[PDB]
Amino acid sequence: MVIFDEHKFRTLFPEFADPAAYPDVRLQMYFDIACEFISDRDSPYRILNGKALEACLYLLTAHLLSLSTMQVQGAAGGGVTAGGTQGGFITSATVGEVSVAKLAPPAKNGWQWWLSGTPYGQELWALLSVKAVGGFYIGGLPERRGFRKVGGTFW
Amino acid sequence: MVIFDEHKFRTLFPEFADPAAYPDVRLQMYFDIACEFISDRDSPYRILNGKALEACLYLLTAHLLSLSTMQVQGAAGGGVTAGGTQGGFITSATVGEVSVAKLAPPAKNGWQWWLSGTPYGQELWALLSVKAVGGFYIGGLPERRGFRKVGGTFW
Amino acid sequence: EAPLLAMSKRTSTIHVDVEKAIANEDAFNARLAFWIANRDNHGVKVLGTDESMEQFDTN
Amino acid sequence: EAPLLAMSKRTSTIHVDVEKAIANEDAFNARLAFWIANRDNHGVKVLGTDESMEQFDTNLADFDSIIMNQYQLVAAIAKTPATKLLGTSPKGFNATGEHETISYHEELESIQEHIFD
Amino acid sequence: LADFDSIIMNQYQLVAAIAKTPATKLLGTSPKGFNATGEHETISYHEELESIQEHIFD
Amino acid sequence: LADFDSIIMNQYQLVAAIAKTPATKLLGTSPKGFNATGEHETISYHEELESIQEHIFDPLLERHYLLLAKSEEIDVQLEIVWNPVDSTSSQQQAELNNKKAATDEIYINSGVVSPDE
Amino acid sequence: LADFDSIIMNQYQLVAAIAKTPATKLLGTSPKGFNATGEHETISYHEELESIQEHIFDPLLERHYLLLAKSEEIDVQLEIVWNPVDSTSSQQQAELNNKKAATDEIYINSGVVSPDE
Amino acid sequence: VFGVRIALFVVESDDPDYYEKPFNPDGITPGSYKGISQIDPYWAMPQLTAGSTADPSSEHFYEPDFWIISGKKYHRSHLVVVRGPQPPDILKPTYIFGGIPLTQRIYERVYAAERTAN
Amino acid sequence: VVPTMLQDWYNSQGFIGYQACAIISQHWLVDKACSMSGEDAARNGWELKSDGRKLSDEQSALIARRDMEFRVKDNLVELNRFKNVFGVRIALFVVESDDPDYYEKPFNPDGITPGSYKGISQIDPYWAMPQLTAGSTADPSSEHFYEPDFWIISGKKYHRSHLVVVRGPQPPDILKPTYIFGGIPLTQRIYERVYAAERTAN
Amino acid sequence: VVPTMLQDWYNSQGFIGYQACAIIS
Repeated sequence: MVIFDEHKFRTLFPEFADPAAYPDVRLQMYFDIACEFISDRDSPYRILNGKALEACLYLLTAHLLSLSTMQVQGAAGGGVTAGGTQGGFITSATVGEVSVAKLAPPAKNGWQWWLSGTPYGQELWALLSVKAVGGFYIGGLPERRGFRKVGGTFW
Repeated sequence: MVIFDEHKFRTLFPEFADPAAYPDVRLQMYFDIACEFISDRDSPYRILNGKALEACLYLLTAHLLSLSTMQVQGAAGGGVTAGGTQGGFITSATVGEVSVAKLAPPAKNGWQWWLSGTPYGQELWALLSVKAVGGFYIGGLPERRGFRKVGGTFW
Repeated sequence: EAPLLAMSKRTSTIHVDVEKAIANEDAFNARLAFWIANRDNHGVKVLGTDESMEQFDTN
Repeated sequence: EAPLLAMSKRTSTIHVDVEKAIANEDAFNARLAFWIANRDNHGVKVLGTDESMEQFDTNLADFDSIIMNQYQLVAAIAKTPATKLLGTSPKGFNATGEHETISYHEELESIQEHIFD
Repeated sequence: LADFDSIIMNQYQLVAAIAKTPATKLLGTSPKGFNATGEHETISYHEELESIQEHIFD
Repeated sequence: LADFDSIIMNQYQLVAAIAKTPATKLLGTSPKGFNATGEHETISYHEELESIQEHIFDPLLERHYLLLAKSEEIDVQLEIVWNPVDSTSSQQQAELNNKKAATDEIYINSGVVSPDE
Repeated sequence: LADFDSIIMNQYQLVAAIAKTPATKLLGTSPKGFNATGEHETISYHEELESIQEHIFDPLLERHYLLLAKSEEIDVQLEIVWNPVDSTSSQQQAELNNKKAATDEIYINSGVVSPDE
Repeated sequence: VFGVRIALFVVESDDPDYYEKPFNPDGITPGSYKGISQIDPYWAMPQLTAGSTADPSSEHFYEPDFWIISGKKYHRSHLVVVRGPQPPDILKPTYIFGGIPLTQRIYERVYAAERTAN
Repeated sequence: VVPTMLQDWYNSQGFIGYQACAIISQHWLVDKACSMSGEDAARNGWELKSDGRKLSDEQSALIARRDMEFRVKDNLVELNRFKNVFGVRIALFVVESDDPDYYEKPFNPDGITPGSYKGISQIDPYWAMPQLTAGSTADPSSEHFYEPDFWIISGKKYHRSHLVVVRGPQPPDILKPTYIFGGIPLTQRIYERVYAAERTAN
Repeated sequence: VVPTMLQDWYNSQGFIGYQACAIIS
């Protein structure tokens, strides 16, 4: 379990600074929700250990809060439209004479696509990918330690 | 551990010169965050060692700070819009009669795609790629040192 | 010819980006010299993408 | 060349994103050192997408013919049977017989006796 | 791993060659594939090297 | 898994090599692929190693009889002779006895040894 | 499934090895691929291990005959001789008897042993 | 099994320092030979005299003249010692003046054979 | 001319040293190779004939008693074994005399003082030190050239004739001193081949 | 001279100990 405080989240994300706009209980609820996507079991053998794991959880809470404020604010004609507004990465946009076309993320999975939908989720995806190098190895015993080798090593 | 000073950072990135616009604690916090992505454990056997590792870390803090100041400034109507503004590399842009179409980076992974969003991250990615040659060889004992060879080598 | 060719029987190679190895040229060849010195059938060689290793042997 | 190459017979290689590996490079080396230490034919290795981990091995069945052909030639210069020098007949060669025993016991040894005379 | 036996039993045969002692005496039997040890090896060991050791003892 | 048997019965042959004892005695039979055990191994074990063990035993029996005979009331010292160690079958023993009887008959008829010997 | 037989019979051969009993006696026949059981294994089992078991039995029979003879009304102490254990066939037994009879005839004719022996 | 074995012929005499003098065939006191015993190496302690350690030319060099078994020190001549392949002199004390043990010769090879058969 | 690569491949088979030989001799393969060579030759024993038909039975019993007390078979087996292990073995026949400089003069069959033959000893090469005289070093034509006239074992210098020396394959003269005037050791002949065989078996 | 790797490979085969011999027997 990881305890979540308002202060670190608010200084991390200055956009989420108004308590009236973003109550404490809302942030706490989204932290309990984000605990499901990333388990907050802190262990020293985990690749996400300590401050990296807390940063990942905080980034996901920012992701969920951004989706929630998208839904509540809207806006179609002064409120929330029917079926809400969907996330996802804006590949290309055009307002007036201004047009922007951005490179698409290599989202090969629904989780990666949902993460890339928002910039906080993009940072979370980058952190997870950069920590996801190599892999694990389950099972197996030190079989080689019973056989002699060069230089009198592991006789 | 690598200590983060502000003189080197502010002379290296002149756009981050104003303390009022970019406080001390903000830069320190983003350095602590960047330590999570790139481990600052300095060793003489690492591929990233000394000044290369320090430059990599500083470039990552510049990347994070640029994204955060983009979030804070916005701007939609004088503030931050709902859900923030996403990063990524602008492949093509068009303003008025002017149009630009840039080459897309070979972003085969979410970490690389997120790095390509800002030029600080682009420089960091370039440094990582130019340092990534060959690889590592973990395990394996000098078995060849017990067998005689040409010219009386390693009898 | 059979002993002399048997000396150069196996010709394992590696396809590393030479234009990037050029920039360092000392850490890279030091690392590969360490690999060749400690070559064994239990150690594993990490090598990035766009690298193919590949090996030939003679009959 | 057969023992020394047999030492480096198998040359398994793993395709890890090295530019990601350098970023930490301590936990990565620790994890793979743990794998190499507890390598076994029952444990399973997890490695992400865009990762191959190919394996190469060498064929050493033809070294014995070369070795025993050269030792047989050593006996050929020495004018002494390979049974006497190498301790036995070399690989695949016909078992030593009456012809070789009369070629060694009678010919060369009588030459050595006339040298001693 | 079918080709390791040839290497092992060639190197042990070479050990016997150095020792001037039959592989039957050293290794306990003739090595892999090699022709069964016979009258030639018995007269090469029992008569030659042991007479050498005897004139050393003399 | 076809290549495991060769390794197994190479290592058991090596164990026999350490023990200086035939794989027929230790493993119960000759190992896989190896030439069938013969007169060479039979004389290498039955005649050589048993003789080594017997000359190791000889100090023990010598001192035991020195401290048995001389300690008790005797008149003449003692000496030990070792039985042959071949453990050959009944038919081979009968053939051995018949050949020795033929030698005895030849010697007696030629007038070398008396039937008392 | 072609390679399972080698594993199964390699393990049964090791069971026989630990039991110090031939695989012909335990498994009922020689295992897969192994050389046919021969004179070496028959002398290794019939003569060695069974003589060990007979010398293990000897304290039991010796104390039994002590406590039988001396306890009952007897005059002379007792000793035990062990029958040969080869269990050879009837043809082989007849050949054995014929060869022994030839030895007897040779010795009697040469005047070594009387027909009473 | 071990590197060396010691066989001690137990015999009774009036002198409590009997196992101190070199063994003599005349010191019998008839009807005294009670039997023999075999003593494991860890129950014994070889002791080397200065005369048996100072002179390489001596035929008893690095040959334990006494063996402390249970407090008392039995002389070399009184007991019969059987030893292994007799390692060279410079590392003879490293084997406690015994021999090279067949367990040392085959504890790794036996393990390898069993695990491969396993 | 011999090439440089072949020349320094052959030159590298130098004398490893007595300490290295003793350390390597612990291995089973080299021990067995040095052991079951002269031991099998010594197994069958010998017989004594003399000028006469048969030695008198009391003399034969005395000879058997003295041989058992001197453990001749074990000594000669160990002699061959360690002669194979090291390059050279020295056997010194211990005998008592009044003169404290007895082991200085050349050995004489008359200098007995009967009832003085106490036994034999075998001296390892590192416990000895060969000593060469100017007459045994100056003249290549001399039949004792590069043959140690004396052997310092424990301070005193035993003469060559007093002791029996068994040596290996007798290396050539220019590098005979490099072997301490001994022989080529079978441990030096098989410490690499044995390692290769055992590692391949491993 | 003997190499370091062959030298300590041969030197590692020291006396295991009487307790080790008994427990392995």
